[PDB]
Amino acid sequence: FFILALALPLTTDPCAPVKAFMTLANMMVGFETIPMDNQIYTQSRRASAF
Amino acid sequence: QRYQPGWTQSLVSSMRGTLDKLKLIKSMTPMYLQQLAPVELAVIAPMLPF
Repeated sequence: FFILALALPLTTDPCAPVKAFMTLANMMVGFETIPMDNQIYTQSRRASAF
Repeated sequence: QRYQPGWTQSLVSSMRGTLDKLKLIKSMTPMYLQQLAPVELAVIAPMLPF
């Protein structure tokens, strides 16, 4: 998580911040929960999918 | 309070850690039993010899 958080803000991908947040969200599954949008893009998707 | 005095402090922390990991283990089995397995049993059942 440290490596990805430091490395992400340099890429030109517009969807970078969402991936940065989803990384920590994925690692938090079962410890803490958040309301997502639907049953497909749930909290346990690979952060790279967004 | 009346059982932990028999244990050293470090062992308590490790015991707390092991249980926590068991709580959050990424096991897919409970999902299988709730959503998929009944469908399989329903499909197979009529073809049974008994």
